[PDB]
Amino acid sequence: EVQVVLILAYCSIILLGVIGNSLVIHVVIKFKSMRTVTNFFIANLAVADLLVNTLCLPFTLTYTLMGEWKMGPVLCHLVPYAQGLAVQVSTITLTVIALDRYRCIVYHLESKISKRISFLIIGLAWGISALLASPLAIFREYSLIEIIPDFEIVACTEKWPGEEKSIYGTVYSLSSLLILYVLPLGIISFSYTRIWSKLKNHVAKALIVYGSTTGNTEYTAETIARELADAGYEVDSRDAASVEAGGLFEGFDLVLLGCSTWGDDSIELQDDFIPLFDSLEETGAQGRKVACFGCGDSSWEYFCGAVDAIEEKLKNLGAEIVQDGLRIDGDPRAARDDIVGWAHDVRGAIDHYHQRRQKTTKMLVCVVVVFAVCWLPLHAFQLAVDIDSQVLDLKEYKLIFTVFHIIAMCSTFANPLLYGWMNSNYRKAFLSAFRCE
Ligand SMILES: CCN(CC)C(=O)[C@H](c1ccccc1)N1CCN(c2ccc(NC(=O)c3ccccc3-c3cccnc3)cc2F)CC1
Ligand SMILES: Cc1cc2nc3c(=O)[nH]c(=O)nc-3n(C[C@H](O)[C@H](O)[C@H](O)COP(=O)(O)O)c2cc1C
Repeated sequence: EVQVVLILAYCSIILLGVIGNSLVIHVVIKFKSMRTVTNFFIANLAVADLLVNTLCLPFTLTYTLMGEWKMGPVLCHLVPYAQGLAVQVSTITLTVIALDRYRCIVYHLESKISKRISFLIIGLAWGISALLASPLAIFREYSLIEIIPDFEIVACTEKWPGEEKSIYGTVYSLSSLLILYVLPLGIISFSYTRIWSKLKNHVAKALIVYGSTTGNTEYTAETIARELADAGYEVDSRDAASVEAGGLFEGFDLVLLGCSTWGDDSIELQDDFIPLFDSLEETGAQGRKVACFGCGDSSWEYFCGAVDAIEEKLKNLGAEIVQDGLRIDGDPRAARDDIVGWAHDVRGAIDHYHQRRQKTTKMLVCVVVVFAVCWLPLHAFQLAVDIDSQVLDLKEYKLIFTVFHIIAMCSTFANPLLYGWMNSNYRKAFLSAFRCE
């Protein structure tokens, strides 16, 4: 029985996709751990596929099983619009995800796009796509057709301006297939192809900038630097005395800033570091992974105060602090163990940002591949049987377009499963919501 095999094919999508896509909206909101720019697009994808599992797929089912459109004529226009609207916001949202990642990976940053521009791009996407899919809403027609003398039956189909003029309906079905399926899958493919080699054959680059008056922080910096070199980093030591602040951090995966503490009844930085601190906003620090060390003397009121001062400025500038600062007491040669320890801890933290990157990059690639393969049938169809215009095999054809349409609807419910399976901070977040309910 074909009607029942499509009964549960369409609703398990509805159910797998409402619960699935409701968890993604929820956890990105309830957990500040999860509020990132990438997850806001991921929740935007989720909100696009929720609009399809609850609005479209429910009324689609009943128009397929019964065969008669039993809802209003307003919905006959709106459900095809709400369906086209979703695939465009999805395609725009995935294309933004791929480019943003590519940009963070060349600038060696943890954010390029701000959390407040990301809301503005999410707006344009719904705005630009609500305009691009309005032909889907206007060129629908509500009227009667009787297959045989069944006394009530009404269908819902597309009607393009001419009585036999097919051209408006194909260029739309060719430009949109072009500008919104092979163009954005072209861009996405290009980005992840570059990103992938990048992530595979990169060497980490470290900048060490210290300020040192009698050589203690300088000795500490040489000691850090010998462990990061032994760890496969390409290390770059610069005395603060010899640099200028503009663009100083650009290109580096890791910046360590070392400074000794000075001053009289107040904290002062080491003297060569003052100009770098006064100009720290021109260095490229937002999104940059940093850490801080310094030499001090626990006799003083604020032991290694300069570290705190720098850590707070870097934090104000929106930099991503990666360890708590290292504060050496006395002669750093007598503290070599504490220093080499610290350096090993910084290295491990960088390995986790790098690993978190690879893991999330490969989940994002699975999402697009499961998107493009699932839309491949329907669009193959759409391209073929919109240059042909001869398909009266509708005992097969209508089934061909539905079973093709069911595949594409799997791109809705699939996304929460990939997150839970292939991303451990999602896995834990879903199970941390099903544990407070
Ligand atoms: C499934 C039930 N059935 C019959 C089996 C439907 O027809 C169901 C429907 C349900 C209830 C009432 C009326 C219609 N219809 C199912 C198809 N759909 C629809 C319409 C448009 C899009 N955008 C694209 O594909 C698309 C995506 C990216 C790039 C280009 C295109 C593109 C668009 C237009 C022409 N070229 C290419 C997707 C859609 F899914 C609207 C409702
Ligand atoms: C005048 C003066 C003020 C100092 N103030 C502090 C301080 O406030 N907090 C602190 O932890 N160490 C303080 N120190 C100790 C120095 O930070 C320490 O001697 C350090 O080793 C100098 O580092 P450097 O040789 O790399 O420049 C002060 C030292 C001097 C001479």
